[PDB]
Amino acid sequence: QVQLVESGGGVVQPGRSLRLSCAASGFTFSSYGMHWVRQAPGKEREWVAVISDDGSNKYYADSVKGRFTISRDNSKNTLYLQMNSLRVEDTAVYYCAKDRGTMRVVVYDTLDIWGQGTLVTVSSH
Amino acid sequence: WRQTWSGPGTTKRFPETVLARCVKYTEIHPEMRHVDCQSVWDAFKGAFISKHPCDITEEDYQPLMKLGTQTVPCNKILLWSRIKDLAHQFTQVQRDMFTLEDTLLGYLADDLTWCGEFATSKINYQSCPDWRKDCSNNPVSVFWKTVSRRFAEAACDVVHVMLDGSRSKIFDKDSTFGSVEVHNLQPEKVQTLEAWVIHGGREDSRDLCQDPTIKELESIISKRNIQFSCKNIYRPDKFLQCVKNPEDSSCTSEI
Ligand SMILES: [Cl-]
Ligand SMILES: [Mg+2]
Ligand code: NA
Repeated sequence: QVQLVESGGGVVQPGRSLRLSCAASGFTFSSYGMHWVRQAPGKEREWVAVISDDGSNKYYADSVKGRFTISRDNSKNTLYLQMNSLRVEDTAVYYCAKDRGTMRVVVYDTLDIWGQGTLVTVSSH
Repeated sequence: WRQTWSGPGTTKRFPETVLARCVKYTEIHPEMRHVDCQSVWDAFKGAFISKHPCDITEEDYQPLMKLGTQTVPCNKILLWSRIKDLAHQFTQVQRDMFTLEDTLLGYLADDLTWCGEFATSKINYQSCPDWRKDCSNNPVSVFWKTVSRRFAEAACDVVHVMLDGSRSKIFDKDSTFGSVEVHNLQPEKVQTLEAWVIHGGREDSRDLCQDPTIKELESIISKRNIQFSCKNIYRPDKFLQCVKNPEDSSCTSEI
């Protein structure tokens, strides 16, 4: 029963903030690196951010750096993404994903477990 | 054998090389420096000189061990098996992490061979015991077994290991890693062993973390109440750059 459940997606106007949550269960959350990956409808998946098991490593796509913050609560087994200054181009389904390892040293391989994602829509109208 | 052995003899100019590389190391690493390089060579020569090169024990090396005491951050250790070049390149780019061969003692002995004779009190440059064909209790084999046990035993938090994904046995139970190191990782200290399986770089798109020998390593570590993690390095030619540039979009595409 290894599971990731994203929450917090909805419709917001440009300039605003939104916090996503990803609830982990069925594995020792506190021992794994965790990612955010997004996919705009009709477009290829885009890697967003990574956090090491201990939170010492936080890295971000150039496209979100300075606007998004990744964080984790190992006691609540929850990963977060704090998105600020949202842009229309940030519209996408946001997925959390479990690293095979710790990401104390950042080594990119296939991610084993994915959530179902949460759609975030940034639109004026 | 008795006075004629199957293995290469003491490295030419062994005594000069040990002292030379001891001075270069103790200059470059002032946190030590208290160390006397003439004194360490005396402790090292003393371990095997005028002894039978098949009757050497860990105790012979205790003098050397005490003079070479060094605490390496326990949370920054890299173990490795058969992939020597990339392991050492990695600690050259990620300069807070250490292999055995980045410590004073490992640095002294790396790529060197040495032995003596039962009484001649001279170093034997002609031949030295081969582990397989001659005897396991030889100056070189006993040195590496002792320093490797201590190095693994000290490791804490997340320990990494680099393995050669191009070998028939990616994890080799009979390697120093498989025999000594893995059985000296303490679960009271170690949360995770994370393996990096380095692909030969041509075409091996297979998930080598599913190799039967990696499943064996996983079972050993799991039984020690340590978490086993495993990842593939498909592109060794991009590995060092990606470790230092984790936000480069050509690196993250590997997910
Ligand atoms: Cl042992
Ligand atoms: Mg080995
Ligand atoms: Na040392």
